[PDB]
Amino acid sequence: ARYLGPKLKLSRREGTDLFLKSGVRAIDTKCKIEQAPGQHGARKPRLSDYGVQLREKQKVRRIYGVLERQFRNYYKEAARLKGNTGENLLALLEGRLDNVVYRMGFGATRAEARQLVSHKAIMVNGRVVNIASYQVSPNDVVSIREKAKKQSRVKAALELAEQREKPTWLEVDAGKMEGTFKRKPERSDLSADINEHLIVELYSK
Amino acid sequence: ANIKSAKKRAIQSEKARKHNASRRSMMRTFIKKVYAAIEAGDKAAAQKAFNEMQPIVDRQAAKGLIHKNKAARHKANLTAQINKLA
Amino acid sequence: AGDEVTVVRDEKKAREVALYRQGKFREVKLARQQKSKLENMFANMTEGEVHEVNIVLKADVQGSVEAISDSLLKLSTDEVKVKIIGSGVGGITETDATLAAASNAILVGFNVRADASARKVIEAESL
Amino acid sequence: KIRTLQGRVVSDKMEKSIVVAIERFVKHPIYGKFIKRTTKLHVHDENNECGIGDVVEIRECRPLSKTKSWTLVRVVEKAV
Amino acid sequence: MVTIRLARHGAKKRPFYQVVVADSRNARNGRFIERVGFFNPIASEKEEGTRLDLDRIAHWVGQGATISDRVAALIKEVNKAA
RNA sequence: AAAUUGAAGAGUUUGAUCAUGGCUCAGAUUGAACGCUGGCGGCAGGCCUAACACAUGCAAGUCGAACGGUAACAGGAAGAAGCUUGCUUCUUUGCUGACGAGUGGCGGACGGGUGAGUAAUGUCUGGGAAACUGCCUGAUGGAGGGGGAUAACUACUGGAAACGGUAGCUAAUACCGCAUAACGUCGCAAGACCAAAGAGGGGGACCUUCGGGCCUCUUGCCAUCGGAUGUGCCCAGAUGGGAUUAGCUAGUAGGUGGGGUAACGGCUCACCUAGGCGACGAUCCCUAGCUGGUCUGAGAGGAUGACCAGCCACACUGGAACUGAGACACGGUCCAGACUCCUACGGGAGGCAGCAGUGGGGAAUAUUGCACAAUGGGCGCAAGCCUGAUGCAGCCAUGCCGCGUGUAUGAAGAAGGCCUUCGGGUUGUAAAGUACUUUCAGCGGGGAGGAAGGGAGUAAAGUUAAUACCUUUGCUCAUUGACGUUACCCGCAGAAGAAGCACCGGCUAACUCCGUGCCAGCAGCCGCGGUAAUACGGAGGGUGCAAGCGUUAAUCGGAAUUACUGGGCGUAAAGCGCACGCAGGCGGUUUGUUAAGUCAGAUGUGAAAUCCCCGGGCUCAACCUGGGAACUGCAUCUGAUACUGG
Repeated sequence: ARYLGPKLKLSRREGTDLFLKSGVRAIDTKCKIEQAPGQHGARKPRLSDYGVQLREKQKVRRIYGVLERQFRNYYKEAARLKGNTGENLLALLEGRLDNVVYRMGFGATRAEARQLVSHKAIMVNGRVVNIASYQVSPNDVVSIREKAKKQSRVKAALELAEQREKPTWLEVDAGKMEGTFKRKPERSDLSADINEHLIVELYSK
Repeated sequence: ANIKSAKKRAIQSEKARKHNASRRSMMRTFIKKVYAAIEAGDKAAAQKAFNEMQPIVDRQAAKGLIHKNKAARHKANLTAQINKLA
Repeated sequence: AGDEVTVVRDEKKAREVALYRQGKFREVKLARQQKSKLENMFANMTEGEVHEVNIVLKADVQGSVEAISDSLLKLSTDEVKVKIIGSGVGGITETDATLAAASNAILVGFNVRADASARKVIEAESL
Repeated sequence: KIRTLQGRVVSDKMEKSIVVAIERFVKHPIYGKFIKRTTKLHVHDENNECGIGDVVEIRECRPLSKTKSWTLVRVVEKAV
Repeated sequence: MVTIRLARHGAKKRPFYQVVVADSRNARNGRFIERVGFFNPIASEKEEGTRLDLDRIAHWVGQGATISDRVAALIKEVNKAA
């Protein structure tokens, strides 16, 4: 139910950094970042219209750690919801607990944050939530529970976090290891070389 | 029958059947006497017979052997015809 | 007909084991099938014994079908070869009567009765 | 409260009965054209006052025969 | 006769009852005449959990409808609540 | 506030083209199966085939507060004794807590199963009038005085069994007279006529035949008029196909009268009239349970009727009625048929389309489980008893949803493999190493909720002669969970036990080498294979999915490819060889009228669930749930009169 294999392969295939490692290292010193995996990585894909749509959807999925079934269901919900579907898809992803745990800096990666969640190290409103896809709401307070507070992963995670751009819609107290999901992120909060409308196109045909 | 009470019910329903049959046969007899008088043209015999019949079609109604409406028609019908002749 | 029987705590744990024994028994079944056919090392029989008789057997008891078949292979000779096809655990069935329909054979049982669906097939075609 | 039908007399042969035809236009469920449909009713005509071709007003009542559950209310137009 | 009782809906281990007026012979979750309340035994009790149209319940009693042991309890409980 | 605010195209005829036209693909969906693989959980689903046949258990009982009663076990007792003098065992007696068998009452018409039959004594929508209706309910009165029986039992007797035969004998809320009898039935009226039953709980003077009287309350019984629920009946529209089926019909269509039903009715019979149905599809033939809804589609449609709910029909096959408020009875009766079982040979017995289970058929569909704790049904004043309804558990990846199978760091980037122009590229931060986490599975510890009630006491009110009893409502005490090792929480051990499947020529995301050589083989469509095959088969690499993945089957979509929305017929499939013409469709222009079509409004109905919208509850989700909106439909009334019809 989770992708467990090599991670930089995914970045290499999509042509971009997917933040699947902590960021302690320039990614180009860990892999040949600008070349696809495999014997024929140097080869260029003269890539069909379907192809660009597929790869964009894969990219987003691989960023958030979501497999097809759940992600399709995410599209369905984005569509049902009011307002722009493409933007609704990203709101839903960005509201996941494993994700939010990552953005408050409690985990070096979404993979690490997910493990924190699954392993009962995260509370929401002082209540233990251990499922990664838990949808987090405005004004919620997610926190590292007392016993998980001395984990060195978390301190390192918060350090790296302090060096990333700081997300607007979250208020994080690094000392308490608690943080507040102030509001749903706008579209403008999220990276601009994500092409949701391509993903929207892939799932309407 | 297979079930204990099913057996008992068949026994009771047979008893009731022979009870009802007996009273029902009696009743129709007393109804038939009236129609027979009518068909012979006698007011008195037919009125007399109607008077014997009345209390028993009424009673068998009260006793559930027949419904009230049946008792009534019989009285209505015979009364109609006997009057129409004398 | 006989074997070692062992009880287990849970059935789910014993499902894979039971299916495992089937795989081995099936693998050797196809193994013994390939050998006997390839053993002749020729496209046909070297002589005129090719004429054979087929039989279909279903016995009510499992102990007999393995035991009497061994005695049924004793009467076999070089001239006329007899072979058993589709030994049954009991009674008779549609696919059994169908088995005797494809290849002409006698349908016999140590002890058996005809099913309602079995009579219709046997009475219709000549058997 | 006087529910009623209007139609014309297609048969007056029977003793104290009549056959009345009620005709109406109906939108076709699939192809939209408006189609004529007819409903023939066995109706009671005590006194046989209804002539064939007459236009008559009828009402629904209890069963009067195996096929009659309607009786005459009054004649409207006659002998065209 | 006509009775007022609980038809058990909800899910396995999470009972949820629909209070209904019905001919007592019909199945518990089958044909009913009128729905008249509900009863959640698993309500958090932080908010609601038991709602009865007492006006229609009484109307039906007035016409001889009987009442479950469990509905007879709910009614005394709800009458106490307010 | 919101609540249908939604719609894609690709390959393939040709040397190439445009058109025509079929085939094929991308999508959703499934009660699925098979092949490979397979960790946990929540919720759902699970004989689609043979309405084939079924061993065994269980699935309908209950009331001693209707009745005679004791045979079991349980005490109790004058009196027998265990006697070691208060502990007792048996002989006895229903004395009573109870209770086998019996009469009696209520239930066996519900609940549960199936879809064979049925194109209509069906269903859906909407209306009618001639009716009955147990239990529950409001109203008003009865509940008087008698009689003959009978099961049980006793004696004698026949049977292998099933089950009988004689004569005794006895009870009742069993059964029948007699009285009483109207706001009941018949009748214009005068009049005439119809019923019943007791049983318990407690008790003050009072007293006897010590049974009770009598006092009191509960409950059942009878009558009549209502309510509520259920059911029967009637009309209209709609609800499959076929003309290689065009005529059909004697109870037939109607009328009169008698009979009949709970009730209208050719329901039935006699007589009379000669009708009734049919091209707006009768008759005949084929097929089929109908609906809410389900799947698909932007919609209009198309397909469909498991699981949930409503109606119908059936209960081995054909027929029949008896009992009853209700049945022509799913575990009742009778006859006939098919079939099976028992037998001491003479005779008997049964009907899983209830729940498990078996054989058979099949590509294929589960355990001969636990519990009445909860909801609900039957009986009972109750306690309670019964409940394969139901709640649960087992089995299966069948589906949906959730989670895991680790996280981070880790380079000249090892070995091995693979490609290479031998420079190197790749597998690949992948692995090893380094720290780090412990969900789930394992193991110990603790521990919600589903529980409302019911039981003893107590107190107050209504009762009443009464503080009894009864009933209601408060109080305390001790109690009731099949699931269950529950949900959930804490602790321990270690990355430890948890990854496979299909694909990579174009459509279509993913390319190379070796082997083969029109072979072996692939193939949804085009089309691959005779020496460079990205198409066969293996490998390395890659793509897509992931506890699944593929293949097959199946509906709709794309298919504007049955075209109502939404197409065509000169040469592509398609104008009858030509004309006349009935039915039918359509019909110039003016006025008046009508108001069926059409339009408007109002009212009722359109079950709930489902779908959709906004909320609420399970850690999330599936799932459960509140309210709304929607059900685009039907019907009645009242209007409007331009258009269509008269």
